[PDB]
Amino acid sequence: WTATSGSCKGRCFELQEVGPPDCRCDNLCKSYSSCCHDFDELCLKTARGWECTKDRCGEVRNEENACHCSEDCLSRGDCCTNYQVVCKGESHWVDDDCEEIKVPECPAGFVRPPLIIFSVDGFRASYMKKGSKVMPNIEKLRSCGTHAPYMRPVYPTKTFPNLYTLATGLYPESHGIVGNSMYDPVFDASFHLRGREKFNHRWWGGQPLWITATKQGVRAGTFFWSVSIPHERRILTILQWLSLPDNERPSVYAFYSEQPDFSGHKYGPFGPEMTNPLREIDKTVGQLMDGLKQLRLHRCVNVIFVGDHGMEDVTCDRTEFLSNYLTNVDDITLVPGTLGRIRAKSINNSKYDPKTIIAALTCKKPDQHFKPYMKQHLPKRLHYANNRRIEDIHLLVDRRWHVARKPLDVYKKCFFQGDHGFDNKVNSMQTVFVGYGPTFKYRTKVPPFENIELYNVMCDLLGLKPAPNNGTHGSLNHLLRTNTFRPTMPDEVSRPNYPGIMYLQSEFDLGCTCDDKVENKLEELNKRLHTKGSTKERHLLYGRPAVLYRTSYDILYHTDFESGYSEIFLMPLWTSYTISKQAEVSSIPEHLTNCVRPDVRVSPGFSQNCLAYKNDKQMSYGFLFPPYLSSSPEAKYDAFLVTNMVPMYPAFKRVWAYFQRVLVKKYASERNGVNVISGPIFDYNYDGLRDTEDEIKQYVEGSSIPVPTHYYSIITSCLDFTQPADKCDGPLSVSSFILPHRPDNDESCNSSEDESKWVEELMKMHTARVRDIEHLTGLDFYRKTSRSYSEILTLKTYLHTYESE
Ligand SMILES: *[C@@H]1O[C@H](CO)[C@@H](O[C@@H]2O[C@H](CO)[C@@H](O[C@@H]3O[C@H](CO[C@H]4O[C@H](CO)[C@@H](O)[C@H](O[C@H]5O[C@H](CO)[C@@H](O)[C@H](O)[C@@H]5O[C@H]5O[C@H](CO)[C@@H](O)[C@H](O)[C@@H]5O)[C@@H]4O)[C@@H](O)[C@H](O[C@H]4O[C@H](CO)[C@@H](O)[C@H](O)[C@@H]4O[C@H]4O[C@H](CO)[C@@H](O)[C@H](O)[C@@H]4O)[C@@H]3O)[C@H](O)[C@H]2NC(C)=O)[C@H](O)[C@H]1NC(C)=O
Ligand SMILES: NS(=O)(=O)C1CCN(C(=O)N2CC3=C(CN(C(=O)c4cc(OCC5CCOCC5)nc(C5CC5)c4)C3)C2)CC1
Ligand SMILES: [Ca+2]
Ligand SMILES: [Ca+2]
Ligand SMILES: [Cl-]
Ligand SMILES: [K+]
Ligand code: NA
Ligand SMILES: [Zn+2]
Repeated sequence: WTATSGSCKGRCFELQEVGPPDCRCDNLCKSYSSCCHDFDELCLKTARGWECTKDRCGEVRNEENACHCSEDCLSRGDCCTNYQVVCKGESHWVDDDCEEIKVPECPAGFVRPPLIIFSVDGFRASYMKKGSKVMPNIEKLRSCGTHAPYMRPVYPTKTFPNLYTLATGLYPESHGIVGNSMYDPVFDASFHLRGREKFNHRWWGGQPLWITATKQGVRAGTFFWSVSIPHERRILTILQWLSLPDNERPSVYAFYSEQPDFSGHKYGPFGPEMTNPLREIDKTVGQLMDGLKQLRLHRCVNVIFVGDHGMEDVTCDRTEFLSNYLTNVDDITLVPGTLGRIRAKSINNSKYDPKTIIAALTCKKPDQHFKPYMKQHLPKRLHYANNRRIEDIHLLVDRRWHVARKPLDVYKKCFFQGDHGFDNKVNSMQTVFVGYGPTFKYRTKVPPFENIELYNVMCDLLGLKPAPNNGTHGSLNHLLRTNTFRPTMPDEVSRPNYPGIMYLQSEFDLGCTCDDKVENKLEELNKRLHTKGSTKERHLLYGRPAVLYRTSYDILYHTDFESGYSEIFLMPLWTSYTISKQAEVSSIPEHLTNCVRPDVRVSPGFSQNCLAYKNDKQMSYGFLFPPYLSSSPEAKYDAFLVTNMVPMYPAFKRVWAYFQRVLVKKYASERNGVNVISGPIFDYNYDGLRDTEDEIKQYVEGSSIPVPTHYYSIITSCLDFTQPADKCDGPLSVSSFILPHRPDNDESCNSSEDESKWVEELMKMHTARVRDIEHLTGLDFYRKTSRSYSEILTLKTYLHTYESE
């Protein structure tokens, strides 16, 4: 109920939302059917439009007008945005040369530069170049401010997940808005685009910027605008709020445009019909900037121009139907479109089986335009699993396609030519970032970054302490002239032991053998030296990783590699080695095929054993430092130490062997050497975070050897590839992966072929940030470089994406 008989007189676009049954006058009242009777008349005036003409200059104030051109309008804060241009001989903001904003130039009583966030739905990254002739205001902000060539959204690349990620710094799995449509089985309630359930607060986790601001005494403009409030009025309302007295005036504002998404869905991302919506957004930007210029705020306010996601060409004829794969198509509920989420139609159906649904959707047609995954097997870079609202069964749909249950869903609902939601590394999904103002840099290009990082920066721009989030605070310091956040490296929690030779061969009863019984003072001191770390500078280039949790581990040195060996997990947490451009690849000699050797520095009790692998008919083993890259015959024996062995499914050893035998050398040749750090990951509860021992669900049969869910590698080299990886004087270049450790290669439809036809494609799909590995391992990398810590944080958030330009 709403008693709509109250009045909006003197309350238009009030900042504090009044509670039912009282009638509302705020920018959302329309969306709740709660505005007072007179809200349109008083608060949504339209008379005479949005622009001053010559003939209105100096007019007698008429309060019916949408905006004013009378002499008192600047003091009332309600001139039309072009008033000064038309009536006072001023130039439009866009026509002014750009001049560096070295310090905030604010009117008296402004405590801090305000922040205005201007968000554009569906604004694909390539619009900045392809539309540049029709967006002069936006192009000025872009070239005069700080810009990225694109900004990576979160998955799924849908509207509400991305806008709420922008607001919170959180992955959708953590904030809870995991799609535009959701079912929460605990609530037993459904969230949709249409309707009232979406306003209930329980969907929305984390702490969005407007709450963070409010808790720390920074006032926030209401961020949300009912769809029928036209853009011109939104801008006028922001500018009016900016003329409030100091104690009432917000410090942070938001404007949201439904365009160009709205037209993009209808016409495709580059339809001829898209030029006008881009023009109209630019004109809105021009209004805001002219309006700030009038208020003398144009060299005071920080403006962010940001998109939620891009737009791809998609038509109804490019739809895959589940009825063409599943027999039981009426026993499921599909969340459809540019991703798929599947669950049982009825919780009372005990004949529901995810495994048979997955098998029926796996590599069934030669051109199949989607791939099924149990959510835990999705690429970890998507961070799309740890929420009860994300269904176990997921379909990653190819760009340009849709998935639907049955053909009738597509015509009893062609219409549309554009859509989004695909994998967040897809080029068409990338979106935009521009920062302009005193706090941002002047005429600065920055590398692409993820939208999860922006919450921290928005907090920095307002002097707020961010709530805990998925950004890496400091990784975007290079966007800012001032207000940088100066983080320190986390403290190492566990120090390593440095064991020497402590055990005789015969103390081990591991069931292993090796043909290594073959015998020199010249080289005897040399091998001693190598076991004490004489080559450690070559193989550990960026310092040892810091262990950020309480555990027992040993540093083990070798000629060709160094490791941090966990006495709790019975395997290395990390293994570090450098392969130069000139390194040679060799075979595993015939006599050493099954060689595994006790490590006389590590007790039998803290060692794996070969017997467990012999008896576990499913599980085999591999090595972290590859025997193929041994520097000499003698050094190769180090690679068969029991302390370098890790459990691997035979199916996964095909992937791993190819990586180690072929790809490491290829990367070293291409990048002028590489440093590799590899290791295991345990994430059985798929939360993105290092498992403790008591979370491990699988061991090598009959043993306490835990089975990794994933294996990682971090591959680092010199950005200036004229310098070799191991003598690099400047910035670094990195690529990394987190490969799922799976007992089959069902994910790779061409896995019956030679590894050269499918392994690298798998690896590319599972590309990762160093930061993703940090979360999953509790390790902290790049502790000892010559580079600034903020640059290193930037490096750690880098994602090598493998898309063309
Ligand atoms: C990305 O960044 C985010 C933010 O930093 C990271 O997420 C955090 O990670 C922490 C570790 O996983 C997690 O900490 C736990 O919080 C428990 C209480 O949390 C509530 O309070 C906070 C503060 O306001 C709030 O933010 C939480 O909000 C969640 O839940 C509501 C719904 O209830 C959602 O609306 C909201 O979106 C959010 O959901 C997300 O997180 C929850 C987990 O909280 C997931 O289940 C959801 O799927 C979704 O992803 C909460 O309202 C706290 O009680 C925990 O303590 C347990 O663990 C400690 C270990 O120190 C143990 O010693 C204790 O005994 C205790 O265990 C007891 O409870 C167990 C669970 O029932 C039980 O089994 C035991 O036997 C014990 O009885 C713990 O500290 C933190 O909440 C989230 N924060 C957010 C916002 O998600 C995220 O990790 C980052 N991602 C990556 C990849 O880095
Ligand atoms: N879903 S779809 O098919 O693509 C299509 C459906 C039709 N769609 C459509 O008509 N609309 C969608 C829509 C509106 C109005 N909205 C908001 O006002 C809003 C702005 C906003 O800002 C956050 C800022 C944070 C800082 O960083 C900047 C952002 N957060 C939200 C929610 C996340 C809380 C909403 C969202 C209308 C447009 C989208
Ligand atoms: Ca959107
Ligand atoms: Ca975990
Ligand atoms: Cl969705
Ligand atoms: K075995
Ligand atoms: Na296969
Ligand atoms: Zn859309």
